[PDB]
Amino acid sequence: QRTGLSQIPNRRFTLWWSPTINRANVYVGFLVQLDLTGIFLHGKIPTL
Amino acid sequence: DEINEPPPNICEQCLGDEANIRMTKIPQGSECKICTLPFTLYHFKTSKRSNNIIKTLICVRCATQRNICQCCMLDSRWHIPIQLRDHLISLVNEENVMTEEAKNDMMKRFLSLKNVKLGGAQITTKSFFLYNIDASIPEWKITDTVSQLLSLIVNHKAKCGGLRFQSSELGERFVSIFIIPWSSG
Amino acid sequence: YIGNLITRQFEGRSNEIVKTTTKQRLDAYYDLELRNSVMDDILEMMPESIRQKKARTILQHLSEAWRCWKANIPWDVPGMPAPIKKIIERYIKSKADAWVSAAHYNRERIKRGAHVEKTMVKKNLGRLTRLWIKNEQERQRQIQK
Amino acid sequence: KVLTHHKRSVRATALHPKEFSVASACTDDIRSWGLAEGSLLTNFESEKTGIINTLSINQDDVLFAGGDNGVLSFYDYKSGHKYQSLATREMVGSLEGERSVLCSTFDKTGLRLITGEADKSIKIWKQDETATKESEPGLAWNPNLS
Amino acid sequence: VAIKKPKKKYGTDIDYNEDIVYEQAPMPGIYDTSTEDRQIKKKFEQFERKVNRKGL
Amino acid sequence: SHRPQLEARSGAKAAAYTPTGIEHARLLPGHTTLKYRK
Amino acid sequence: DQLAKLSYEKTLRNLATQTQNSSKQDKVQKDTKTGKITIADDDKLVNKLAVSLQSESKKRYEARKRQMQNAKTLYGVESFINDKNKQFNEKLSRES
Amino acid sequence: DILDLEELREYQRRKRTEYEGYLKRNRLDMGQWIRYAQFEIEQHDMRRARSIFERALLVDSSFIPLWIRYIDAELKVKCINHARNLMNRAISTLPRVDKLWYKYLIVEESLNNVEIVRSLYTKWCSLEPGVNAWNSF
Amino acid sequence: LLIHRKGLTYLHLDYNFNLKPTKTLTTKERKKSRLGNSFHLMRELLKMMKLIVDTHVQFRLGNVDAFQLADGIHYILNHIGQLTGIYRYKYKVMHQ
Amino acid sequence: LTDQIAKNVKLDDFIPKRQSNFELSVPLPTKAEIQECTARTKSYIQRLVNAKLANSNNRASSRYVAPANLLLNNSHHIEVVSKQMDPLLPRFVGKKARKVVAPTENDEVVPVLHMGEADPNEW
RNA sequence: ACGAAUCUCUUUGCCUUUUGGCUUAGAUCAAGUGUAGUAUCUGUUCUUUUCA
RNA sequence: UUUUAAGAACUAGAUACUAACACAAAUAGUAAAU
Ligand SMILES: [Mg+2]
Ligand SMILES: [Zn+2]
Ligand SMILES: [Zn+2]
Repeated sequence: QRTGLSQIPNRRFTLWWSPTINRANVYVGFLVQLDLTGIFLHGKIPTL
Repeated sequence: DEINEPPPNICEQCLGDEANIRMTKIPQGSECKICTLPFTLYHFKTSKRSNNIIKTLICVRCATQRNICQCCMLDSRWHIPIQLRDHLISLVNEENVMTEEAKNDMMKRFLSLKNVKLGGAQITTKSFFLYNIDASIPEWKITDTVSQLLSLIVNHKAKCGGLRFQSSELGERFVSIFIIPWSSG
Repeated sequence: YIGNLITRQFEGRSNEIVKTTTKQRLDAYYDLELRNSVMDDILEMMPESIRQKKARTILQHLSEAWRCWKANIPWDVPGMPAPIKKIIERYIKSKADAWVSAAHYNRERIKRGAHVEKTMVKKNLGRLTRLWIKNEQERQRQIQK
Repeated sequence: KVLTHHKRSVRATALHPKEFSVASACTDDIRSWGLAEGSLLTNFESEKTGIINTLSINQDDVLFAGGDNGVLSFYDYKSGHKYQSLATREMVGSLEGERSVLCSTFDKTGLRLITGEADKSIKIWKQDETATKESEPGLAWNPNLS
Repeated sequence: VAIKKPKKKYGTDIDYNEDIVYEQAPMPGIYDTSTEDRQIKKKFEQFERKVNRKGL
Repeated sequence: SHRPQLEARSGAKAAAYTPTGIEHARLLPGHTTLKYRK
Repeated sequence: DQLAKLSYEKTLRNLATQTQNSSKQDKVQKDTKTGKITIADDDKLVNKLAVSLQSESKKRYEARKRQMQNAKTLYGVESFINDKNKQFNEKLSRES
Repeated sequence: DILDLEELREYQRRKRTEYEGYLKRNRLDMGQWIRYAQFEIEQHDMRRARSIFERALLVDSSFIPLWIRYIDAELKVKCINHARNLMNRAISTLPRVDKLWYKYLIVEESLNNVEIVRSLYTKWCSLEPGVNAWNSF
Repeated sequence: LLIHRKGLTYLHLDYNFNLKPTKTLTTKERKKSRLGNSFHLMRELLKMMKLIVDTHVQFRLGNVDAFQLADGIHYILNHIGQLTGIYRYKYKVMHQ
Repeated sequence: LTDQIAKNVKLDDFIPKRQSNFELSVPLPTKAEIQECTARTKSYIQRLVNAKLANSNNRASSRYVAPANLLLNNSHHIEVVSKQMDPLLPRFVGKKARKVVAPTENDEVVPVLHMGEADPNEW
């Protein structure tokens, strides 16, 4: 369970730079809109 | 290889009386209905023009131990079911000989391999109330007899023959272990 | 690829399926065959038949002897036939050199830093420190004698 | 055919390179056997020197047998007569248990012997030519009741 | 009401009570037992036939 | 239940079984050719 | 080996007391049909045999049982968590 | 405990499943084979007991105590001929063991049958056995 | 058929060969439903064919025009590194 | 009966045949013998191998390689004709992977014929 | 007189429910609180025979 | 032929184990931290 704790501080970051990390000049990735949203993700970034 | 090598074991009767026959060969066909393992299956139609196609339902390992035709499943030599032939053969002598076979699954599969053969093989309304009803006699036999000299409800619990007929014309013609009464209201 | 997938959807997977020695499941194997190959010899120094209990228990002497060898415990069993004890010492020397030899080889794989796994590092520090202490106590004793 | 005689594990064998038969060791008693019939043939005079790791036959009908006690034991093949024994000087820093013999073979000439040993080494044995009878003879043939 | 046979696990699962597990004919041999078998059957039918009534 | 084994599995137990027919990779033909010595 | 011999003797003399005691208190046929052989025997002496066996099983069984009682009640020295500590630990006492 | 046929039935099924689990994992552990045979006799069903022994031999035949108890299991039910054929298979399987020859003797002495013990010692001598065979003959 | 014959009835192939669970999965039903680099590789491959053959299907219907056709299927063969995801299964294909 | 009883074991099989005479002679077995046994074996193996290649599913492993019924007396003659599959459908409709246990059944015995004071000190 | 069988005890023998694997001892070794459920640790006072 | 539980009532809490229950609100069995 302790291992789990470490992650929570960590994610914030990958959102605070979302819009580079996810972006549409990406080399390769299979495009998927999220479920009921209007966001497209290029390839799997699980955290984000 | 060897699967082929013990060849088919087949009746010379049920096989059908034509001069020339063709039969297929399929190297892994069905499993046995018995030992539940594969073998080579052999079709054929009896006669050429037939609608119906004989198949072979069993091993040649399994049809040997019991000694029977793979199509028929009668004895090879006597054309008779196992549960008969080894029953007669039980009788003379006195008591022996039945073949205890294989519940479960790999009991029968296992038991297939060992070569011991098996006992059989070893060797080879007007209501009419008519009473007195005999214990062993069926209705088929009754109305059998009636139609044979010229329609029924029997109760074998109470040994009371209940009976009805279409027209009393069959009243005369009926009459013209039996309790008679011509009974109706 | 698919040809298999569908023969397995009809004919079921295979029951035996041996398997192979490999990177991960190595030691267990090495061990396992070692033990077996003591039990031959020790079964043939005994006069006749008496086996099962005598056997198992003698193997327990094996392990105990090894983990003595590591800890550098001199290991004298109070009373027990000389030849048997010979056998155990013979093997445990053999396993010993398997161990030390692997400790060198791996250390000199890490110093280059060429694809040594994670735990392999931590382990190999274990095998080292052990060896280093043995050298130590040796060096002292001979400084006595 | 089975040949059941030996008493515990049968640990080694070899084929006579001519005679068409096979020496089968055992633990402590080293028999031969004929093929075709699976006869018995002979029984080599061997007290318990075993554990026999190996046999090697030869072109001259020498027989070799390696012990784990560290003793080489040569025989005649025909007979059973054991005509030489040798403690194999184990090694420099070894452990008395590490004297043993884990394999053997003869080169194709029949005159040179090669064996491995649990002390991490190979040894090669040579057939000494002086011999004849001069003062050759070995243990001198007093066949006993097996 | 009859008692359950506890299901199956692996499709080939064996019910040991039903049939002789793996049946070893003791042997043939020279001395022709064959009559002893009748005293056997008589004793086994005898035993089981008892327990049904008296209840062990 | 961690136990030192006392045994090994007879190959025979396997041998009775019926086959499967899965196709491995390492069985695909390679080196179809023998070589003889003079 | 020697034990099997000795036991053979013991049951010899015991058998002798059976027969003689039975005096104090008072063929081979073949089938040309099948190679089975047929010997003819009394229902007597089979029962004495079986009974003797049963009683041996009894008396030995009871020697071992009383030995359970006595042996497990007596020794009270070494530590014991359970039965098997007493058992095994008495094996370690058997050692020296 | 037991009431009628049906309860006895369940009491058997349960035992057999259990044991033959434990024999399924250890082919060895002879004691287990023995005890399971013994239970099988206490159920007054021999046929199964015969088998269970036989299997127990197919695993190991050099283990005499099983031979012996698969004799006494035949004798204590007062069935002899089985306990004869078994003896031919015994000494023929292991002639070098005395205990089998002696036991087969005693089986023939308590039956008083001499013709046997004559021809019997004729064999057990014909193999040039050792001092004790002649001495006892 | 292959799916429904493994008794996975809660996976759906839409018409474009995406594979979607319809019902949040019990973990067991995940493990039972991981599918192979085969089945996935092949689904992707079909996807590619469907894509191209579609664009033609359109043009025949008269909804496009022969230039936009040619450009289309060009676009497809170049942007496969996006439109599908075959590079998950053979990663080798990252040469093409 | 003396033969019936112990029938199998017999003393001539304990007794070594080169004790009497050394030099008893045992021939290694000729030439046009080993070129027979070699023949009937080699053929038998080629039948094995050629089966197991022509079983399986490399359609291209097969590249690496009769009326046959008189039934009864043949009475009705016969011809035995394989039926070409439907190459899509499985071949070996009955094949499967199951598990069997076999009776190890034999007729004959193998007399095992071999040859506690000071030793239990040692061991 | 001695021999034998039976019961009982003792000693020896037999081992009877009589330690079943491997890796870095396989690694790590105390930092809480509220309520609640269960386990179970003390004392006090009175009293020691039977039939329809 | 078996067989003796010292009997009954009162009372309190003290050491324990535990519980995805409760202190801008969120963690789990490949990896853990100056
Ligand atoms: Mg884990
Ligand atoms: Zn069958
Ligand atoms: Zn027919």
